Amino acid sequence: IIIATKNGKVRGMQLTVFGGTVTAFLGIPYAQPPLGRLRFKKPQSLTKWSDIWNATKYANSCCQNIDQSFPGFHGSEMWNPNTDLSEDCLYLNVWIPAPKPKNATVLIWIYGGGFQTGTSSLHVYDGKFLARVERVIVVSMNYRVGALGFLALPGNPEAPGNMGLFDQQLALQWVQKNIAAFGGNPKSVTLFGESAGAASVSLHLLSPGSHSLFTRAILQSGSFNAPWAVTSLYEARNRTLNLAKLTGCSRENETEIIKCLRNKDPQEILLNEAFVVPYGTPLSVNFGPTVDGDFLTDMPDILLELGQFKKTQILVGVNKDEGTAFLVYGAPGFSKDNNSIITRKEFQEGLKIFFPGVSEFGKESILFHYTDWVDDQRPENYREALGDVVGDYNFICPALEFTKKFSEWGNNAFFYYFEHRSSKLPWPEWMGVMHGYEIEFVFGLPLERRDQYTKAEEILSRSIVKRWANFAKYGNPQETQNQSTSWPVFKSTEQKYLTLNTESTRIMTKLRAQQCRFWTSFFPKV
Ligand SMILES: *[C@@H]1O[C@H](CO[C@@H]2O[C@@H](C)[C@@H](O)[C@@H](O)[C@@H]2O)[C@@H](O[C@@H]2O[C@H](CO)[C@@H](O)[C@H](O)[C@H]2NC(C)=O)[C@H](O)[C@H]1NC(C)=O
Ligand SMILES: *[C@@H]1O[C@H](CO[C@@H]2O[C@@H](C)[C@@H](O)[C@@H](O)[C@@H]2O)[C@@H](O)[C@H](O)[C@H]1NC(C)=O
Ligand SMILES: *[C@@H]1O[C@H](CO[C@@H]2O[C@@H](C)[C@@H](O)[C@@H](O)[C@@H]2O)[C@@H](O)[C@H](O)[C@H]1NC(C)=O
Ligand SMILES: *[C@@H]1O[C@H](CO[C@@H]2O[C@@H](C)[C@@H](O)[C@@H](O)[C@@H]2O)[C@@H](O)[C@H](O)[C@H]1NC(C)=O
Ligand SMILES: CN(CCC1CCCCCC1)Cc1c[nH]c2c(O)cccc12
Ligand SMILES: *[C@@H]1O[C@H](CO)[C@@H](O)[C@H](O)[C@H]1NC(C)=O
Ligand SMILES: *[C@@H]1O[C@H](CO)[C@@H](O)[C@H](O)[C@H]1NC(C)=O
Ligand SMILES: [Cl-]
Ligand SMILES: [Cl-]
Ligand SMILES: [Cl-]
Ligand SMILES: [Cl-]
Ligand SMILES: [Cl-]
Ligand SMILES: [Cl-]
Ligand SMILES: [Cl-]
Ligand code: NA
Repeated sequence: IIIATKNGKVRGMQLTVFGGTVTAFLGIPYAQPPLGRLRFKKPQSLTKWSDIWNATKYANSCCQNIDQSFPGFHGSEMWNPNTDLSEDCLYLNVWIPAPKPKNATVLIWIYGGGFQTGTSSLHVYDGKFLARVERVIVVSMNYRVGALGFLALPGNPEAPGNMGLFDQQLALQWVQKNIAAFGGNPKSVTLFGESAGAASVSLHLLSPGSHSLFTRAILQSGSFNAPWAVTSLYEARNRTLNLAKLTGCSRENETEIIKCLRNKDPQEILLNEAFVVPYGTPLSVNFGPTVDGDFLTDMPDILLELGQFKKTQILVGVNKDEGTAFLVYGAPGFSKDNNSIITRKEFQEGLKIFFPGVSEFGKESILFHYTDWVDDQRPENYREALGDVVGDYNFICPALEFTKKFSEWGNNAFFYYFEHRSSKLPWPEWMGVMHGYEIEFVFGLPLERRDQYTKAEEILSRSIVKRWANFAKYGNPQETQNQSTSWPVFKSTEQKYLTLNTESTRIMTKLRAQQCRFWTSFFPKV
């Protein structure tokens, strides 16, 4: 029940899972609380304690603005924090199998939320099923988000940027120093995340200071090269200065600005965070990762292209309808409560919402490539095209480009295309296989037979859980016992990928080849 860590004893709690037991340690602190003069700084290491820390409930989530677009609707509120918001939020969770393992592989989850939101205590990130079913140890941490985690005066140590990434890193360090006392193997750690968590995982592959802190990596619906994932140093500075203007903290001495922002209440910072972008999008990342010369020594496109990353195996994938969720957060004619048949004019309006800084020719070129169809009279033509535009540009084509570039340096990569819509999905049918709704299958919630998932969904989750655990333990995401389809390595020539669904997994080639030729070759020129 009690485990001695290098900073003090911690007490866990026993959970009953599927007729067995998991030991959960919820809310272990891993840094000094970043309060007062510590706000906006890199996380500081933690002073030893003498008593028994009680890790028996999720800790505070980090300060963040909540989605209030659909009050009372589980489809959006299931992503909102479920613990008190607080700056005192640098805590992590550990699920270990019972009986205690001897040298268990470790899975470390990094949640998404656009680097502005998210928390490890969400129900769909409960690691007790993975620890129980596959006997891995599951670790998850809270890391600072928004301005509090990513405000950047690049080069200034009072606000250097990338603080939430350093929070994540300090938790990986905690696993290296402490997980053996929990029965874990520090030499067998796989990071996984979804995104912004996936984008975070891909940047740990790029950061030399994280290379010794993990073994393998899983990227669900995200990578750093996605257009929403990294802020240029230019916007980063202009966004810091805008927040100072909005808070009345405009000073000349850039350090006096940060001091002024340290005496503001978190709410004042949070409510001003929204309007710092001039023209935002539903996918806007207001304060995100930047090139800081510390965590990220150069522009990450350059690092990827020139092979400057940890050589290891990766598992990468995307969902069939990544873009649809975002259409009801601003695109005209769209609504979760009707079938969202939009016209050509509404589609053109929609592009202006998702490509605010792009020229007319750039938007016309998107329209040209996505509006040549079979039957012109199909009324959902424009509705589906906009979803595909948003999904291809923001998720599928960057993930494929990341995987191609990464595998070109000799490493084994595995790519999946998730295409099962959960039977319990509270969002409407036109949105299909949405962004975020593979997570519950990865974490094995449909293994709980009391949860109104179908039988085929329990099977699919069981297969996915085994593949993910085999990738983490062995670098190879196979399900070897129940004669599953073999998952081939993704090569830059053949570009084979595996489809995940309840009616036969299939090997396919060259996902969205024609669309991604537009987004990766043409569109960055505009
Ligand atoms: C789908 O609904 C949208 C959103 O309208 C709101 O939600 C509905 C469920 C209903 O309660 C409406 O009364 C609400 O206003 C509709 O979008 C509106 O469309 C009209 C006419 O096209 C336009 O004047 C409004 O500005 C739109 N409002 C928006 C975009 O917020 C849309 O027409 C509906 N689609 C279908 C096929 O019925
Ligand atoms: C830390 O926890 C100690 C143990 O309390 C336990 O809690 C209940 C729910 C049962 O599980 C039972 O085993 C114990 O009573 C406390 O005695 C101690 O006060 C706690 N310390 C702090 C600071 O909360
Ligand atoms: C625990 O296991 C260690 C070896 O781990 C294995 O090798 C590394 C390189 C990874 O590929 C990982 O996935 C493997 O599981 C041993 O060196 C170590 O001595 C073991 N310690 C104990 C206490 O059993
Ligand atoms: C594999 O399947 C188990 C039950 O299926 C039965 O056993 C397999 C070996 C086949 O013979 C099949 O025809 C049988 O119906 C599940 O209990 C188990 O969880 C499955 N494992 C995975 C990893 O999916
Ligand atoms: C980015 N959206 C995420 C919501 C969905 C929920 C279900 C699918 C899976 C998770 C993502 C919300 C949002 C944050 N900021 C916004 C902004 O500025 C304008 C408009 C919208 C937003
Ligand atoms: C940030 O950029 C916008 C857009 O050009 C500009 O209007 C604004 O002045 C900039 N912020 C500052 C503090 O200059
Ligand atoms: C601003 O920061 C501190 C003030 O406490 C000090 O280094 C100095 O007065 C200022 N530095 C510059 C470069 O203006
Ligand atoms: Cl201060
Ligand atoms: Cl909950
Ligand atoms: Cl089994
Ligand atoms: Cl498809
Ligand atoms: Cl299956
Ligand atoms: Cl082919
Ligand atoms: Cl395709
Ligand atoms: Na397709």
